[PDB]
This record gives sequence, structure tokens and C-alpha cells, in this order.
Amino acid sequence: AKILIAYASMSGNTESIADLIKVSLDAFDHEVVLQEMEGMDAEELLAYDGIILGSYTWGDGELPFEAEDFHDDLENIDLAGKKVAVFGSGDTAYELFCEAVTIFEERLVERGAELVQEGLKIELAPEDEEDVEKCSNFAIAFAEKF
Ligand SMILES: Cc1cc2nc3c(=O)[nH]c(=O)nc-3n(C[C@H](O)[C@H](O)[C@H](O)COP(=O)(O)O)c2cc1C
Ligand SMILES: [Ca+2]
Ligand SMILES: [Ca+2]
Repeated sequence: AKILIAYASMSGNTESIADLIKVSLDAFDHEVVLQEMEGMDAEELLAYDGIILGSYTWGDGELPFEAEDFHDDLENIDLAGKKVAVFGSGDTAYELFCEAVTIFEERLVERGAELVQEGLKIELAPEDEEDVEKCSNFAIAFAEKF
């Protein structure tokens, strides 16, 4: 086991970002598991060397209902030594664009994880050239940390 991508997606935008990151991480002969974070016991993260969380942002910059349980679930695990990163899909029409990226970044650092880079912030779906290149650069820099 190596790198885990746990994502929360409702309309598919964050899921599409998770798919792009995994494919890049595949090209480096890493072991990349792709999972949804809902109903996922947070204990599973300790089997991995790297962990990449991903979530969309819901009302008033709050985590979606599905991700707050997993976020609170992280309260009781030591992530010391785990190299982590965060991504998310939001909409700049809101004041708190991709607050979920900041929320999960603080929580992972709050539990001893080594945050290797600033989170990836995509608007809506990664359905154009520079969004795909944003994901491609983010995933490669994470692989350079390994
Ligand atoms: C009711 C509602 C509230 C939202 N609030 C925010 C927000 O506070 N900040 C933000 O960046 N995006 C917000 N969004 C936009 C979603 O984060 C955006 O549509 C995202 O791409 C959905 O990702 P998904 O396809 O993985 O579900 C909101 C969307 C809805 C419908
Ligand atoms: Ca986009
Ligand atoms: Ca663009």
C-alpha cells in the first residue's frame, strides 16, 4: 500500500479530479487506491505512505454532510510520518471558494501529517485545458515528494 485518494463528490466534479490525480500517480509506479470518504472509517489511512483527501464545498463554506463525519472521524488517529495533500472543487460565485480544502488541510496538520504542498482548488468540473493541467501539475509535485 502506498498512496490513498479519499474523495467526497456529489455531482462528479471532485470525483473527476480524483480520477485525474490517480492516473498521474499511476505513471509513477505507485500503488494508488481510490475511495469515497463517506462511510469510511478513518483508521484505514495508517496503512498508506501518502494520503490525498478531496472534497467539494457546501453551504457557507461548510463541509458537506458526508465529509464532516469523516473529518470529525479523524480526531482519534496519529498521522505522524504520513505525507498528505488536499484538493477540492468549488465555485468562485461564493465568498468561501474551496473552504473545504482549508478545513481538511488544518485537520491533517492538526493530527501530525506532513502537508507537502498547498491544496488544489478547481472551479466546478476540470473540463478544460488549464484545469487538466492544474491537476497534472498538482499530482506530479506530490509524486516528487515521494
Ligand atoms: C447549495 C450550494 C452551496 C455551495 N457553497 C459553496 C461554497 O460555499 N464554496 C464553494 O467554493 N463552492 C460552493 N458550492 C459549489 C460546489 O462546491 C461546486 O458545485 C462543486 O464543484 C461541486 O463538486 P462535486 O461535483 O464533487 O459535488 C455550493 C454549491 C451549492 C449547490
Ligand atoms: Ca473548471
Ligand atoms: Ca479556464
